[PDB]
Formats: sequence, C-alpha cells, structure tokens
Amino acid sequence: DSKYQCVKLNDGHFMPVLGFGTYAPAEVPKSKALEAVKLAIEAGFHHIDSAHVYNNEEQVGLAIRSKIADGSVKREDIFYTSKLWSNSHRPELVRPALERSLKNLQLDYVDLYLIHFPVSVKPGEEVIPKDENGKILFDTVDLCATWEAMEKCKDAGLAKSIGVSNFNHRLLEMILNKPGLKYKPVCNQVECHPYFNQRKLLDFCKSKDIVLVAYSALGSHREEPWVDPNSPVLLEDPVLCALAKKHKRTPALIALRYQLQRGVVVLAKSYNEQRIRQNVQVFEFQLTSEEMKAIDGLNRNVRYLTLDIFAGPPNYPFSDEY
Ligand SMILES: NC(=O)C1=CN([C@@H]2O[C@H](COP(=O)(O)OP(=O)(O)OC[C@H]3O[C@@H](n4cnc5c(N)ncnc54)[C@H](OP(=O)(O)O)[C@@H]3O)[C@@H](O)[C@H]2O)C=CC1
Repeated sequence: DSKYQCVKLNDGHFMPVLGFGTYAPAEVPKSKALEAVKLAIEAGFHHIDSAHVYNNEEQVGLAIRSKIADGSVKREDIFYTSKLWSNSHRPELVRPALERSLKNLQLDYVDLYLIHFPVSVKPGEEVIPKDENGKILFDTVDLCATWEAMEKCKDAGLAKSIGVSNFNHRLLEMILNKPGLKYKPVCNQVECHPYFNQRKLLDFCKSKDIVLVAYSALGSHREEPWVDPNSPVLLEDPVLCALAKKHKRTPALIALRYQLQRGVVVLAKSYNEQRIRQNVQVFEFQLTSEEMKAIDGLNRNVRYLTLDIFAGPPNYPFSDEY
C-alpha cells in the first residue's frame, strides 16, 4: 500500500517502525543479500538497514535501485540506513566514508547514517586492522569531533538524519552535552529483545526524544565467534511460544510486536522468503497489557553481542550498567 507505520524523529524526518536487517554471516554468499532485500520490499518493508562493515552495500544498493527502476517503489518510500565504521572515526574521514558507501550503493543519499561503534581503530581499508602480532590497532579519536563531521554530512544532504549505535548513557550524554551541538542523534541502535529489554536505556532515550532501534530482536544471527553458542535461544522460550500459540502467530512475531508496543523501532533479518513475508504480520495483531508484562518478566539481562575484541579502550560501551 502507499501508507505504512512510521515515527517522527527529533529532526522532523520519519522512520518506518519495522526495518529489514541485512547482515549475514561470512559463509553466506553476498548474492543472497540482493534477493533478500528485493523480497523484503515486495513484502512491505520500507526500512532497510545496512552498514559498510557488512560488505553487502553493492548488493543491497542494487536491490533498492531495481525496485525503484521497475516501479515497485519510489525512493522517498525507502528509508535506507548505513553506518560509519570505526576505521573512519577521524573527522576528515567521515564524509569520504559516507561517499564511498553511496558510490557502492549508487544512491544519492542515505536516510540515516550512524556511528556504528564507539571504539575507534586505525585508518585504512581494513575494517579490523591488526599489527603483526594480531593485536587490534586501536585509535584515539574524539567522538564529539566525529559527530561534528556527521552533522556536516547532514547539512550536505548526504544523510537526511544522523544517529548512533552501541552508545551507552555516558556516550549519549557526551554528545548531547557537547558545546555547539547542532543536531541531536535521532536514534541509538542497540541490541534489544525480551532477554535484554534495555528498560533503563530505553527510558533515557525517551526523555531526550531519541528513538531506540532494536537489533538482534529475534535472538541474533548467533554467529561464532561473535555470539556464545551456549546462549539461550530466544524464539524457543516457553512464554513466547505460549503467546504465539494464543495469538495464532509465531514467537518471532510476538517478540517484534513487543518492541513496537513499548515505543521501540524494530529490525528483523531474514533471507527466507516465507519468514520475510511473515514478519510484516507484526501489524496484524496487538498484545494486551498483561501479555506485555509477561514479556517484560523474561528479561535475563544477558547480552548476545559483547564485541569484546573491542573491549579495553575507554569508549567500550558495555561495561557500564547502561
Ligand atoms: N548496529 C549494530 O551494531 C548491529 C546491527 N545489526 C542489524 O540488525 C539486523 C538483525 O540482527 P541479526 O542480524 O542480529 O538478526 P535477527 O535477530 O533479527 O534474526 C535472527 C534470526 O531470526 C531468523 N528469523 C527471521 N524471521 C523469523 C521468523 N519469522 N521466525 C523464525 N525465525 C526467524 C533469521 O533466520 P533466516 O534468515 O533463516 O530467516 C535470523 O538468522 C542485522 O541484519 C543488522 O542490520 C546486527 C548486529 C549488530
């Protein structure tokens, strides 16, 4: 249809509340990203989420360009998000990174550009640069300077809105309390699901009118060594399955709806045609206050993606309570 559910960002732009995630483990051919995004748009997704580090923007861009060129959708009805990887946190390297992504995508602008992760690494083509002894080559960069460069990208029209990802309370306050701040981040994309519902960070973001965008909302890709294979399987949870049976939906759908009813914009990744179409069903039903509370009770406070290889530097975001 021509209309769909969106929320107003603090900069006046609108973000579709259901986004399609495009990250897929290395073993998965990039060609799959192309097919998956086209199906997502066909199914009704109007929000597509990617990043330079996913190494799929050429494919994701083609999918978008294809669905626009054949009349399926208009550019203004696609909300595309990219992210600035950590090897380009230095002010002077921010715009070149966005322009590189745009060249790969063959798009004129991105609807949203995020600082992907708060820990910086040395400049260069390598996303995770290491010295001869395997040590990650960390870099010292003032994120407030990185943000000013992000703001300039917005003023240049290259990015409609700018936000962050994997930022904690301290880091957000740092950007928000920054002298001469021109644009607040429109969002903070972080891991969020029933086992880690981010209640505290969520309320903080709400008090500043920052949209919290949940990733790994279905339990994550569970790809090693990024995620502990011993971690509980979210969609297998008994309460979610009970609710699924009750509503005649699926555990995945219950988990996605949960986020939508607590004011959270949710992402959902899937390269399976049937599950892709299934996910848009999140707009076909609603959960009661009691069901919502039952899901709140599932919080385990255990994080799936710690990205500890980036632990050590002061900016590592997951040490603080939130
Ligand atoms: N900014 C950041 O730091 C990060 C952002 N992300 C973003 O979040 C997105 C989603 O995260 P992850 O990638 O963590 O994905 P999700 O947690 O959304 O999905 C996990 C798994 O759910 C399966 N699934 C999808 N739909 C259903 C369904 N209806 N029923 C049962 N299983 C289902 C998928 O399998 P299948 O494909 O076989 O259907 C997929 O492997 C990414 O693609 C990326 O865009 C991810 C990590 C970090």
